[PDB]
Amino acid sequence: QVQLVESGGGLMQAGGSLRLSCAVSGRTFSTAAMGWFRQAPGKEREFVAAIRWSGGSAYYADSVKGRFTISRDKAKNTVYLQMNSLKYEDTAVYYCAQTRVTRSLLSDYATWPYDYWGQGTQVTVSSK
Amino acid sequence: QVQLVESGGGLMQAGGSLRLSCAVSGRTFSTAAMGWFRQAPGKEREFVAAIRWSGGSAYYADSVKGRFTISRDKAKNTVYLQMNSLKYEDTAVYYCAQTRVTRSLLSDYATWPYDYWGQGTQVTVSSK
Amino acid sequence: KNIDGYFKIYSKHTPINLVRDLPQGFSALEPLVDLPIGINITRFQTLL
Amino acid sequence: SNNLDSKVGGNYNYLYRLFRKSNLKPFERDISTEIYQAGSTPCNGVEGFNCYFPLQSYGFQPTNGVGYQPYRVVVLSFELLHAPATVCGPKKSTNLV
Ligand SMILES: *[C@@H]1O[C@H](CO)[C@@H](O)[C@H](O)[C@H]1NC(C)=O
Repeated sequence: QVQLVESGGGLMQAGGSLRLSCAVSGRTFSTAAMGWFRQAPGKEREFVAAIRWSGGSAYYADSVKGRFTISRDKAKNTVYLQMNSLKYEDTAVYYCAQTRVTRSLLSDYATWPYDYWGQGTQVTVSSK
Repeated sequence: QVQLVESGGGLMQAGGSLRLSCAVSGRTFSTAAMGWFRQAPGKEREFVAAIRWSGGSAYYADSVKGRFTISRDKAKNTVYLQMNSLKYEDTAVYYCAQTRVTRSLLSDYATWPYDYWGQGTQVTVSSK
Repeated sequence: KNIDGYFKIYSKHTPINLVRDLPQGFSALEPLVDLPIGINITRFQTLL
Repeated sequence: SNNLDSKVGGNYNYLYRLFRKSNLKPFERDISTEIYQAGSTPCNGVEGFNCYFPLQSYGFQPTNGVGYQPYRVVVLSFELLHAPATVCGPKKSTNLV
């Protein structure tokens, strides 16, 4: 059992920056990898970024690559999403997720069902 | 060289019975043991039951044990699979198989590559 | 003694009345402890 | 050990090494978690293309196929050395006459 709490969402102008946090509580020794997903109103959920808990290595979807940085603090039990150069497409509800599952191929974490989800935090990108 | 022809598959309700036959033709003096295997759509092949041609002793996988009876007719050159108390999991294509190989440990026949295969017969177990 | 990888301990307790001089007497030491160690021993130190 | 090492949702506590530069020697134990360099590019402890984590979990669910169900295995290896044989069998007695 773990519970996930997102924070740091809100309004920002296109070309600007935002920092999402997600705090893990419960059986945290069981975290293998973490992910961020997003879902705009009326369109399906979409993988954003994943990080392996040991090692810290990151996988990103093509739409965010070079704009977004996933990172973790093992000590503080928290995953971060540094969103820079915000765009139209970024507007959505963002969910963090945890899996207890070790996959060799980091890319697996794009498609692999996660074990627990946050309630979500809203991001909204203003029109110039 | 031998050829194997399964028969007696089809539709039956869960908790009911079915009898698969498999007729051996070709160099039948060469049969050491026979086996039944099954394969549901989209899952890997699975060992069901084996019989030693001389002696008639039977080995069964745990999933069918006490529900299924393997038996042989040396004279008529045919192996039978008596499927009783049919369940969800039983639904699959069933294959009979022959090996010309004598193994001391009957259990070997669960894991040991057989020499020839039938085309297969479909079994389907209705929902109550 | 350590022979064939067996540590062999032989022991006796006798009441004595001499402080400095090693007491003169005949005693036989009965075996008590045999250890299947197979450990090479070329040195040792006493613990007080 | 399906009854013990499987649970609803899948037990992923049991792992296995998926990649290695060479085969193991008899009774060799490799517990390293070094990022496997599949290609010519050094990984420098960073996963990515041709840079994989060497280990991977087992999917142990109670509903899994017997082939994929967990099995507990103990291998007994009998050391014989130039040292006293200390592991012996029971050597059963008979009545005295
Ligand atoms: C004990 O010491 C000798 C001399 O060094 C050596 O040849 C022998 O291999 C040693 N045996 C053990 C038990 O290590």
